[PDB]
Amino acid sequence: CRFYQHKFPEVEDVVMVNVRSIAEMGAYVSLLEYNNIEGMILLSELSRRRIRSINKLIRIGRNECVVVIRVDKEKGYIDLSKRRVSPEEAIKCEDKFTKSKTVYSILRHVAEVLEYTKDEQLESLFQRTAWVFDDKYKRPGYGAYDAFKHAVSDPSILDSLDLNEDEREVLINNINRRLTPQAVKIRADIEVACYGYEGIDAVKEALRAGLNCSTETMPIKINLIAPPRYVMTTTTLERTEGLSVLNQAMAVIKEKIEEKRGVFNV
Amino acid sequence: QATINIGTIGHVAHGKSTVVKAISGVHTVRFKNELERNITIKLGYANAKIYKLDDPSCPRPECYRSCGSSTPDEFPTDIPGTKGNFKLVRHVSFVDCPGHDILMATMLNGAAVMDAALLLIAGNESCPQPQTSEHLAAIEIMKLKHILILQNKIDLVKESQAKEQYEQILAFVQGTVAEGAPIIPISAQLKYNIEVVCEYIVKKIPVPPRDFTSEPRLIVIRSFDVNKPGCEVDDLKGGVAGGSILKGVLKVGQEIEVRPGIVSKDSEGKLMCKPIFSKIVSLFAEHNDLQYAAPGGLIGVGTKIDPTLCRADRMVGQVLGAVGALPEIFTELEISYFLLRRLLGVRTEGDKKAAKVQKLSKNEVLMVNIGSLSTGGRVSAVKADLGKIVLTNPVCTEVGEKIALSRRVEKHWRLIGWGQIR
RNA sequence: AGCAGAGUGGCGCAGCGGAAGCGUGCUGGGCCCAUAACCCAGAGGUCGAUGGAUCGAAACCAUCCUCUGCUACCA
Repeated sequence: CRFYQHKFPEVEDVVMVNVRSIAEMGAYVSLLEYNNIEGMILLSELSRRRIRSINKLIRIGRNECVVVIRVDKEKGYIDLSKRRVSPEEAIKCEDKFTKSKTVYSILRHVAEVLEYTKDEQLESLFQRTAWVFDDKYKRPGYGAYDAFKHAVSDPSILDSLDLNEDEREVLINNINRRLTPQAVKIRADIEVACYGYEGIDAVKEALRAGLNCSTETMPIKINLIAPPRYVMTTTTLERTEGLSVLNQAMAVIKEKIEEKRGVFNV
Repeated sequence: QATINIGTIGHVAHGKSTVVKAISGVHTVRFKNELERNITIKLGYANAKIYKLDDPSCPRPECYRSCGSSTPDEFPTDIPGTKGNFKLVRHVSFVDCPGHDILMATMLNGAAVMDAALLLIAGNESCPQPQTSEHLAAIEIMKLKHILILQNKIDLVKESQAKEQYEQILAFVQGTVAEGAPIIPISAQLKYNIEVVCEYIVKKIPVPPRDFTSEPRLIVIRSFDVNKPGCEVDDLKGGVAGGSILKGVLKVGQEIEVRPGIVSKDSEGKLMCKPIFSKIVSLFAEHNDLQYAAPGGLIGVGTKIDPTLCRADRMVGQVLGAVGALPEIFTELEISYFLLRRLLGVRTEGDKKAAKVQKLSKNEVLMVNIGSLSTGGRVSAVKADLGKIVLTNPVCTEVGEKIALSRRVEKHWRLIGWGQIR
């Protein structure tokens, strides 16, 4: 069924297709960036340079990024072109192609149980759920994946509008399985060069105080990579909440060790 | 623990691992392993237990027989006795010094804390070989004469060649003690006559008088690889010094001071140095726990110093005294000295070169090996029997003892003379 | 041992959320009187193990092992 918010493409929009035949006059191709509607590419507007081979360019069974040059709205002729394509558009379109595939796979679990004897089943599910998720956040550059990703980490998004059954478990499982494990790249940077012998116990007091105002029972990940370097991967959230945990903790270890003898790295 | 330190010094290409494993049973090993471009060029460590079945031969644990594995060309077998437990005679310690000429300053340092030696001669090269003489002379200067020459590589060397070599060495060294030192030819490819070596080292080398009552002094020569394992970091519960003690029974929990010191921040001169103080965590020797560390033995003293001082070999030739030791920490020093009339440690097949070296000139950098310390320093005043030297890093002078003085002849320093501090 | 890569389906390099990806080679065909250049065509097959989501996993994501690259120590 449709993979996109609108059924028909517009004018000058970047899309994706999959080649199913090669024509004399260009390439007649099916879309997989929308419905399986037909769109015709023309030979002239594929490149601005010569062309020796022809199967080392376009061939069957390839996703190809393209621009919709014209569309007949009533007839359903989607004129197409590969002449204006930049690699930056390919990154943006590959993401939207891949994200729609995963979102429609989530909106396939819904159809496994419900009445789907007719092809239009998924279309019924798509219009009513998809649009209110993505339309509210299309202007900021988000897909319906953002709405679902927000629901798993704070559940009020999918309870603000009609909640389905049995969907919720598989929805949670698939969001939490695929978009984790989930991750902190927090590493402490600490340098010490002691003349102390009481440094061994001094470091222990400093290590356990990586995060202030936490319980004595807080689990953390200590790492020793080299003798002066003390890496502490602090409490694992998303690395946008443990910023204060990373920054101010570094001051503790370097200060605690200077009080017991000599100068150290700051 | 240990009772005596026998050193295993010997010039290039005689094989160290075969002989060292036969005497101690503990491999000589160090950084870069790897193995060894030839023979060990690091300061190796090893201890061993010497027992008897009431026989001059020394057993293995399996004391019924011993079948070697030195070569599969033939089977070398020896018989120490038969089994029913063996009586412990003593615990011995070794000091494997560098076998290569460039490493002379290190060989000197390591040597200077031994109580006896084993000159490992190799029959492959020249008969009055440079390094044999170099070693021997240094040994008689430091205060030893408990030497057992060992002909360590005469496996394929014919009996005329090997006979001529022992003769020429013993005839060149006509002014250095060597006539009361035995010369034991051995095999190192079939480990033969090893049993008779065991008889020699208990005969020629008893325990010399050790002063327990006198104040502890530990001379550290080797650092420690502590720490960085797990679990619980960082840096360590600290740092281990491989040192021998030459005076005093160092007891566990005692505080010890490393006396060459660390120099004060923003010094405009050559003074001031401040000793570092560390409490003794543990007194480990062999593989057996101890509460004491008797003198005359090479012991691993774990102390409460932190990883940076032991992360590399940086504690070579440091003097440690318990605690607030009286020994002066000179930065500029008054050497009395004398020179050899030959250049020691160099002499090849053809007169080229080895003769009389010219007199020292002021503002030249020379290695003064004082104690086990190795510092570099420049000569500020040069009279024949009174030179004044200024040293880069301060030297703790335990006693006025001896010194060894070397001059940069070419690529590296070479031994020119000795003397005594005033 | 910290970090990185890989654990062939001809070779060599190993590409990404669709079951050989890229470059190359070998073999055959085409063009040409002929060769080169140029154009086409190939090939038994969980891609180290133990698991989860999945329609499916070298490849989507984990838990383990091994080999190496850089850094580097316990031994």
